[PDB]
Amino acid sequence: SIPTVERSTRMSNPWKAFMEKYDIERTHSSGVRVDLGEDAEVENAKYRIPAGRCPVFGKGIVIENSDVSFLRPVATGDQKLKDGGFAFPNANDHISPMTLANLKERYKDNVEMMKLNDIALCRTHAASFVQNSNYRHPAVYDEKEKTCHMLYLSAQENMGFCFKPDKDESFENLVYLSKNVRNDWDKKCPRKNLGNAKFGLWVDGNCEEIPYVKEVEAEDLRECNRIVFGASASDQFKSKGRGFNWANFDSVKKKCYIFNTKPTCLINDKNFIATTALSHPQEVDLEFPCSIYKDEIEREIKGERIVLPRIFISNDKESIKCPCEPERISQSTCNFYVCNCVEKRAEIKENNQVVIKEEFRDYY
Repeated sequence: SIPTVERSTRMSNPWKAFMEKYDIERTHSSGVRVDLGEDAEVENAKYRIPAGRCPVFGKGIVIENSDVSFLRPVATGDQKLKDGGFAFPNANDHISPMTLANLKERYKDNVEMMKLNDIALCRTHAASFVQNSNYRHPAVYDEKEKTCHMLYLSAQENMGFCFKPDKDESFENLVYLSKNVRNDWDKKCPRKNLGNAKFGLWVDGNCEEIPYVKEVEAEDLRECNRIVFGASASDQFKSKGRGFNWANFDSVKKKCYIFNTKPTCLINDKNFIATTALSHPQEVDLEFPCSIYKDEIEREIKGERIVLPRIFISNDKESIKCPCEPERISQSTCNFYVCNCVEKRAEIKENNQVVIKEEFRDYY
């Protein structure tokens, strides 16, 4: 009979589906700055080759003391060595470079290949050239010129020839593509930076600051994005995508904060933009998913026994059923309120690990 309201003991995270694409270790799973994640036996010899499953936006190779773009064919037969780039040679063109039109005509009678997005079409094309080898060439797609370049050299860094991977304005429309990039990278992989947001850690019902980050000066989002790229998982020893892959850029204080633990939520903060090593150097989506908490609270609700979820933030402050006044979050563009005065069952300990508090370990 008696109608009741209580707080759930289930420890959830409403950000799980949204945040999967930012779990770089799981979704990309190889180096980002330098990706040599797979091994290949080219008949009797031994090679390392890019294996990452996500595209890397804006990445190119910088040839030290040179004016040749790495997108130029490799130096062919005779002719001065590295008077050229990294790309596939001459042949009779026919293979590389190839415009989107050219790729569309080549594969017009392929049903499945015709369904691919442009980046995925370029990727599929490059990875089709060898015969029982997993040695396949990486590609660079130029989104500006709508051109696919197969790369002949798969190495990315030779320093201390001489070259290194970087992100700069000249590479901004380039997408660097291992042979393993997901055809559905638009759903599974980072691209746009997230404005009005910073990365955080979900701690029993609210998204909290990551305590251990490295702070660096950065004038703008592009610089923050370049710095996190320089710091990110490097196979130059297989990283398996583990590294300083993520950064929060404070656009008011002009600081970049890089960290190496996957984020599990976002904090809504109007001063911040959240970026990764894989992400485009400039594109920003400003639309925070404001309804994320309210949707979860309302879904759990819809005499009665109401069990409220462990969600202590929302744009509907009464919905939380906070025992004190919820705090209005000044930096929120969603007008979030937070109930600080509730029992917490998890905490952040060193190395940014979220653990159940000692008091609560038995059960859980």
